[PDB]
Amino acid sequence: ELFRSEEMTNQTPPTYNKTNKFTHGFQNIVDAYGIGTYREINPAPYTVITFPFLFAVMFGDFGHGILMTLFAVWMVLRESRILSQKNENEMFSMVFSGRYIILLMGLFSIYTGLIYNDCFSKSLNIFGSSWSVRPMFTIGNWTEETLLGSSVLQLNPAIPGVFGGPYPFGIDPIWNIATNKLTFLNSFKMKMSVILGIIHMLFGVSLSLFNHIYFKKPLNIYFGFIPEIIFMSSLFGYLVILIFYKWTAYDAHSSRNAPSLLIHFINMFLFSYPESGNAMLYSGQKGIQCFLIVVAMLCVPWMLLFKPLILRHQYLRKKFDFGDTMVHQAIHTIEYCLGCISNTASYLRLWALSLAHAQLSEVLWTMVIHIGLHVRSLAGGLGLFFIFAAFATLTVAILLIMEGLSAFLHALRLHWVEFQNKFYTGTGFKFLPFSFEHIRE
Amino acid sequence: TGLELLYLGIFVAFWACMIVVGICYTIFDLGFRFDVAWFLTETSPFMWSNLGIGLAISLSVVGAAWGIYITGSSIIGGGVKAPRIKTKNLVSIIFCEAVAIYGIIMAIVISNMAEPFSATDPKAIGHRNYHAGYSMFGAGLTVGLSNLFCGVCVGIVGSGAALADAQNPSLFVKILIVEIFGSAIGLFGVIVAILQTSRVKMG
Amino acid sequence: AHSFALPVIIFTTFWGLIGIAGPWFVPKGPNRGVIITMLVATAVCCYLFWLIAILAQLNPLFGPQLKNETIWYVRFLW
Amino acid sequence: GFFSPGIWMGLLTTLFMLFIFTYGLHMILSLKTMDRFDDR
Amino acid sequence: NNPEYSSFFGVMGASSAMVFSAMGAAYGTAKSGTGIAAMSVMRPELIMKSIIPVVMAGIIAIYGLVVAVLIANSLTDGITLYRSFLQLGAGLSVGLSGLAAGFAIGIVGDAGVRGTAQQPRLFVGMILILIFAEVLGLYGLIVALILSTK
Amino acid sequence: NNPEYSSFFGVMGASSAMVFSAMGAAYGTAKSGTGIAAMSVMRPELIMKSIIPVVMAGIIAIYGLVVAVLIANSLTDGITLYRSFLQLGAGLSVGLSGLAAGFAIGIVGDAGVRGTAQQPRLFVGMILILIFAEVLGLYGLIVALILSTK
Amino acid sequence: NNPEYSSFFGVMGASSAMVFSAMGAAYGTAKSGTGIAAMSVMRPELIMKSIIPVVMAGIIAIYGLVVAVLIANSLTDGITLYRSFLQLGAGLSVGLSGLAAGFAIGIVGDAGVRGTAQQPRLFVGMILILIFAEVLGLYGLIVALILSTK
Amino acid sequence: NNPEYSSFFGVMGASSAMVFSAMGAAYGTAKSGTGIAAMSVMRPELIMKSIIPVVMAGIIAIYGLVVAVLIANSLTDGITLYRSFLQLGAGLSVGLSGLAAGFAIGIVGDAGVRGTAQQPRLFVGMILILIFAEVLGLYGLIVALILSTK
Amino acid sequence: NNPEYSSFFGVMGASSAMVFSAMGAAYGTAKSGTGIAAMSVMRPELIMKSIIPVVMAGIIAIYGLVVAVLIANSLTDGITLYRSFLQLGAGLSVGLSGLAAGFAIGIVGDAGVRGTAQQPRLFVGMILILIFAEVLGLYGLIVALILSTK
Amino acid sequence: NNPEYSSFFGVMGASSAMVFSAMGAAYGTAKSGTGIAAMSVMRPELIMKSIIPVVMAGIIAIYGLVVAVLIANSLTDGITLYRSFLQLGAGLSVGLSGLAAGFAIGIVGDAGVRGTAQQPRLFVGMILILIFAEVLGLYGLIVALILSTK
Amino acid sequence: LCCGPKLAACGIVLSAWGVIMLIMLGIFFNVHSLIEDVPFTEKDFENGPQNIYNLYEQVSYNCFIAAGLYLLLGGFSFCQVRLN
Amino acid sequence: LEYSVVFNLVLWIMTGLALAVIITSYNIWNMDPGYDSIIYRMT
Repeated sequence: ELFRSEEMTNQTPPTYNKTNKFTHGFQNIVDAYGIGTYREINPAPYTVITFPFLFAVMFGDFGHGILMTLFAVWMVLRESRILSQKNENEMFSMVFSGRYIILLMGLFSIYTGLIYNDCFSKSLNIFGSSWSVRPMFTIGNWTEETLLGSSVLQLNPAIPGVFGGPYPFGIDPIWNIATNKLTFLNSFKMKMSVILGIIHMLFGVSLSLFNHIYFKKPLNIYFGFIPEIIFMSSLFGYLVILIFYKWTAYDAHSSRNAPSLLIHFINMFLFSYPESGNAMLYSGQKGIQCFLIVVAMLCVPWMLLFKPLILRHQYLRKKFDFGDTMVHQAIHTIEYCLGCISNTASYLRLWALSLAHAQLSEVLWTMVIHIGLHVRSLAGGLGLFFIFAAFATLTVAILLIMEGLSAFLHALRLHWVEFQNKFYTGTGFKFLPFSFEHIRE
Repeated sequence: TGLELLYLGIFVAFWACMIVVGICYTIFDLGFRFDVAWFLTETSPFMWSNLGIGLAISLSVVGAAWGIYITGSSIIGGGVKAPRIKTKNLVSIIFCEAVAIYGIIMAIVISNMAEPFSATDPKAIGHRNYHAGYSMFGAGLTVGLSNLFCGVCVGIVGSGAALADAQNPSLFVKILIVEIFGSAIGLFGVIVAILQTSRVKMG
Repeated sequence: AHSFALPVIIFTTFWGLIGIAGPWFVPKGPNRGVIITMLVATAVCCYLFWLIAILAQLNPLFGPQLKNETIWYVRFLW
Repeated sequence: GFFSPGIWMGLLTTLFMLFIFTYGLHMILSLKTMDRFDDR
Repeated sequence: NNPEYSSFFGVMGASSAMVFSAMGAAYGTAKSGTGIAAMSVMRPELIMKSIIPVVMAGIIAIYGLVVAVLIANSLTDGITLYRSFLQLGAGLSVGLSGLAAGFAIGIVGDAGVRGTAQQPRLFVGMILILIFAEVLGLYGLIVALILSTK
Repeated sequence: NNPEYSSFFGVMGASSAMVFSAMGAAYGTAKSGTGIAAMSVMRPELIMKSIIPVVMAGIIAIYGLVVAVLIANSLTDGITLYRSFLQLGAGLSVGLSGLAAGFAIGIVGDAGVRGTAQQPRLFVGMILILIFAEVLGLYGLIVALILSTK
Repeated sequence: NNPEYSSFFGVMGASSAMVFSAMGAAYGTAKSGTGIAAMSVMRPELIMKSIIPVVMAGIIAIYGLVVAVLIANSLTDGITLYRSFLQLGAGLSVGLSGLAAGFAIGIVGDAGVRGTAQQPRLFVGMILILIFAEVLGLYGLIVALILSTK
Repeated sequence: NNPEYSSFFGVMGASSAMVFSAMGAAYGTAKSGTGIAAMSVMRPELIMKSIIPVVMAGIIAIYGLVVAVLIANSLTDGITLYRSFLQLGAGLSVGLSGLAAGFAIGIVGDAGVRGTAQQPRLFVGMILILIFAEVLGLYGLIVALILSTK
Repeated sequence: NNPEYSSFFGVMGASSAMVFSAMGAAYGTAKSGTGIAAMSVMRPELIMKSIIPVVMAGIIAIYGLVVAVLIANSLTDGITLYRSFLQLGAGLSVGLSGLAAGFAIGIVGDAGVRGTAQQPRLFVGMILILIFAEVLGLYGLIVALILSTK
Repeated sequence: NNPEYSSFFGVMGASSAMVFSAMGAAYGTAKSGTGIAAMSVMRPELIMKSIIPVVMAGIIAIYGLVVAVLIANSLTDGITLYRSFLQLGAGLSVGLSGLAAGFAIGIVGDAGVRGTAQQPRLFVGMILILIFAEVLGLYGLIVALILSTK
Repeated sequence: LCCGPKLAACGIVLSAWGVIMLIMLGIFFNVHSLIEDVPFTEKDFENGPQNIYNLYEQVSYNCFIAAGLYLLLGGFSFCQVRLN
Repeated sequence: LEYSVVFNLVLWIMTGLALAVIITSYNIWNMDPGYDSIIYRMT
């Protein structure tokens, strides 16, 4: 059961979407892109959660997530005073109208920040950090290493026989103070963004099946949905499976010359299958790699030209610009196939913005508040006062406002372009009933 | 034309001096004092690699960025009387980002091959490292410039698309075919850059 | 020391039940469809987000590179 | 010799970024304001 | 054992990342301010909305600040050159990328401000086009960040 | 043995071939697309006939790809330099020749569309001229293919 | 043991920071003053507010003075060169960034000041935009201060 | 017995010959096609005669192909250098001379084609002048053929 | 132990300090004088007030004169090079900074005087703006003095 | 024991001083004569007073002659180089400074003389401004005299 | 002083932020006497775990001093907005 | 000895400074007086 527009009273009706005090804002950001086709699947019920989630990934900051909610709460607490007043300031009105959107966005931002364990670059210690056993580090032929340590860092080895075990929840806090967090955690977020982006696209495509059923267009799935989803699954879902496989299949025991999923993915597409010199993820992978790419090609004829071909077949038997229809379908096929590749890149914004934010938080902390601390008691305390006040100011000016606004826009971009374009198609008319709008006049 | 005159004067003097110096080295029968092999070997492959990487990413976004505002201005202007334009003609910008994406992917894949040498005296050191260095430089340059010019093309074409659609909604779809060629041109550069670095090793 | 199996069981059950059984335990008001959508959409997105974070850190190839002062401190902290 | 490895490599990177600076400055200098405003 | 001059390339990276980004953001700001001043006379109610291109340009300036500081905090004396070229590439990569971004911001914003005042339905499109340029600038930042660990 | 740096020139060839051919195709394509859009507003019935110039441009792009791929696959570390110079020449030959051809493609297609816009009988003539530009692109490709095999 | 002529880079830094910052402030000052002279003849009551671009231009100049002095007081004869590279980077970072800001100040000042006379509600909008240009200048100062003591 | 890199000059010859000739033919073709498209609208019946300047341009392109191939066949590794200079001279001689000829072909065709439409008696004069341009192109071919076999 | 040629840099400093500041003051003087002539025809009563930018221009030239002399009185054959670089930087700092101020002086003087001709209330605002240009000139002098005495 | 060709720099000084001074005076003379020729048509009675800009302009050429000869008087073969640098700096200082003054004289003379006929009260202001340009030229002479004798 | 009730309210919010965050910082170090490990250590850090406990106590002291200043600031701003 | 250093320094230092003068002279040479007010009548 999906939400669809209401019937209006054999002409194309306007699109009527019932909204309430909370969901109205979400419908508007959908309508800002366009008015949906009559009886189209309304994306808004999914936006209510999907968009805050994409923001929370882009804005995965536990500390700012709280501040963000508090801002929204302030507006809600004055809800009765703001509504029953004059509001000539349109920017205030807009954020007020979106106050329930902002609150939710903060709610998920806290969730994601908590798992990332970053609250103004602060980790969340649950007493579960057991990544390594330092006492055993020194036993492993490291005697008085802290003397040389004065000029070195020294990276903690994997599988020394004494380390291991995951952090109970989220990323082990120890990475928050590491010099190589920029490879361990950056890689994870890279893979996460790809996985989430692909899933989101597949969801949007799955919704197209329901739309194809509602309008009784069997052909739109026989040569559309089916070969399109086959293309995407065989290439993009396979990649996702490999990512999880790598995490679960190989340990540090093979870290040297460990298989690289990027290279295998490229070699997959190119049918490059070296006999030796590069370790494979699993035996027979080359056969699977070749199989999937060939099948992806085999589905293309359906999506590329068979739709106008069968329409010509059925048309002439029942009796349509065949050439023009070929042009339309060929362009559509290119957009879908090429767009999936491009769209995957689009969802790298989740990584790019999450990283960019993390860089702002780490640098803003380190180069502002950290320097305000000093071994001298009174000077340190008083310095923290003035430095913190400026620090909090910068956190608001840079992250809570500007970056929160950027992540808002970028997550909204993903909704409009990559998600909606899989099922939310066509246009409708504005629903404008008679109403007693002139209440104040 | 004050700036064009400056650019020309510098251009002419730059090459005119090179001609005089080059011919003089020949005339005075210098022992190949200007040794190209020397320049290529002393110049660290690290610069060539990192330069090509920066070019691959930097040139590609410049192209996209160029085309975006070319088509942005046309859309915004025309859209005053035809607001429908934003519904469909935004795809021209998608093509522009897509050209940047082509280069962006290669820029990362190429940079993923960058490694230290622990090398000193080039004599019999890094034979393969010089090949890989120059190849990475070329591949980066190849894709960078190719995407640069593609982005300009797509912008010019998208501008016509917006101006056409404002007056006749039936023209949009047919025109899309031209931008697709523009994108294909950039992909061709990607194919070559892939081949150029298909068999390289660093370190 | 921790195993991965237990974290997965605890949080997988939590979000699974919410996304599967949750819809059965929902107010019957006009927003029921929205609340059910919330319960299911939230559980799926939240579970997957977390699952990657905890799964991705299994079988690590390397540990953190720490500054000297921290390395010493941990000896007597963890 | 006239040039060292160091000097030459430095000049090569200097010119590349100088061209970037020139490009940016070029378009910045070729920037005009309005002669008059449309209306009150 | 460190090739001399090795630190020279690195320092230039931090500088370029900031300077080129400021040039881009400044260009976009200058272009927007011109269009804003002309538009706002007839429709002052749009003055607040018209700032967006400028805020976006400001983001470009931050993009550059992040790399310039990241590199600066990564400079040492005994630089092994390999690291230095990575820093120089990072600086140049984000610099030119931000510069181009800022130009797109400025040019589009100027037209967008006038177009929106004449046709408010163009407001969303204005933001969208600027949004794509900001995304392109982000790429410039990310690649500069990636090089820091290579 | 095989001296260092010898591959440098062959790399420049493979790169030059692709870039200059891309330049040619991009110019011819952008110019043709401009003229086509301008005509189609006045009369859409000629649009299909006016497409060929755009493909003609793409041909220059392929020309360049064919040689750039041929060289790029031929590139190795142990290059005897002679082969690199042949690659350099082949790369430049096809790229720069395709550039000239693509320019002609652009100018002739753009003018051709305006000509046909007023008088459709010009179609055949305009295509024949573009055939000469395709021949110019071929000649470049021919020489480049010959050089790569020496 | 220290490389010779190592002071050259640091000295160029101190001078570069001051000169480029003066160039930026000078442009913004000259452009704003032109708008002020053209504006205030009609609206003399605004003569004491239209100076702001010019004041903010002076900030760019100070930003440069602070670093240029900071660098000069940091120079000696036996410089290890490394430090000199940092000094030049800091000098250029603030100078060229201030220059970019100076352009923003100038263009925005002119457009804003004249626009303000046409529409006094623009006054605050002008300041906000000019505030963004000042923030862009600040970023250069921040990096220069980070490098100059690194 | 021979010096290194001696083959460099030869490959530059073969490439230069083809590239300049394509540039010459391309210019003449582009200008001729523009004039043809503009003229034929008023006088469509002349479309089958006004093509000639374009053929003249193709001759410049062949001129280049002939020498470029003739040089290419004479390219070896053990080149005596002397021969390479002759090959480079031959390549440049025909290419640059054909470039000059193609320019004239373009300008003369452009003016002549339109002049012919307004004056049918000009047809003979136009062809004669184009014959002179072909003669100018041949002179370059003659010298290049002499040098390549010297 | 003294590097030969070392004194070359210090001498160029003394010259640059005067030459660049002279160019600035000359520009400001000529630019203001032109506006003054225009004013006086309209109304001569202000002729003794519009001279101020020109007098101020002279102050900037003095700035340069002072440093150039201070450097010249600090030149020696047995120069330690370190001091030579400081003198070069000091000369450039004041010269180029005064140059920027000189152009600023001329532009604002011309605009201010021409405006004042129509609006006498502009005089006070003009003075303040010219004061900012004088402040910009001083900053260069200050740094140059700090460096020359370092 | 002196370096070879040490006089080279001092000789360039003597020449440069005269050449740049003539350039300055010539520019001012050409512009002043142009304004005089245009002015005196309307008010021939001012043809005599209007010459002053040209007479003042000659003072620049004199300055150059004085220094150029002062340097020549001190040219020998056994020059310690240091003395040669001083001579070159002094020559450039007065020459290029005189060039700056020449611009000022010419521009002010043109506008001033023409303005004077339109406004006889401008005469005194014109003279005063020209006096400032002469002072700017003298500053060059002063530095050259101090520097060339150091 | 009035200063404007809009700015007094902002000061109250910043003051609350300051007191809450600074006290929290001192506590975290006092309990884990830690991942952050940012107490402003010396470079010549010796093998003395007690030095980490001692510096962490110093951080708590300094943080509470900063909070005390925010308590004074919040108090003053409180009266301003109430009286305005 | 160290020729490459003095050479590099002097060449690029004098070249940049010389150009700064050349451009400044250009900008001064072509100062626009406005060609108005009284110029139209003298012309």
